[PDB]
Amino acid sequence: DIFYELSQKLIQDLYSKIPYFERNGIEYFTDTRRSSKRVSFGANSEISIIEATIDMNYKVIHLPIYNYSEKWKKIIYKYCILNEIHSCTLIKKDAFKGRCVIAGSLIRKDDFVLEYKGNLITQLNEAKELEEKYALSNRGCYMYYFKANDKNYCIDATEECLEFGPGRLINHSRKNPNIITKVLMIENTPRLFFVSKRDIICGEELLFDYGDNNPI
Repeated sequence: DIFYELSQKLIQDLYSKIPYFERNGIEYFTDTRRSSKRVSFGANSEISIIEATIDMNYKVIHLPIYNYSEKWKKIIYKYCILNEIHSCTLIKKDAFKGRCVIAGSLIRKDDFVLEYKGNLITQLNEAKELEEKYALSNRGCYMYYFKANDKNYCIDATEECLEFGPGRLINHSRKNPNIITKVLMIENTPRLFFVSKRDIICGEELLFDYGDNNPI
């Protein structure tokens, strides 16, 4: 499916960051032109911390950010969302656990992991009808209902579009999740993303508790 094409994009991403991992003694998994969108930061005085925090050549979060204030984590998250920075992940298939998403290298606590990408649905009667259609067709359904900015939304990531990334494939755990969600309103549109709850080591599966009913 896209499962194989996505797995290759992720492997290629990993390959592009190896020189940076090796220079910095960071464990990773084994088995010319440049710019930033003006909308991805605020005042020009934010630029210094961003360029020190994120390596723009390899698109990695170079410095820890769990020590940054709320203001400055938001600045970093916003920047990663809009310039497509993400943690290094990989997909594994298996006869036992099915598909899963693992860390391709260390994910420090509070790092931006991945955006939960899909089609954003703002009318909930459209979402419920979509839900019924997927069930009737015996298709799976990767939909994420949430509340942000006092409004109800749904992100439908069911279509197998490479652009959605591997966020939608993360398995569920209430007992042992290692990521949580956050939302940033950017240009009037909620953007839903995962951040790590702690250091996630290389090879370790990403897990999320999909049952949290509270607002984000």
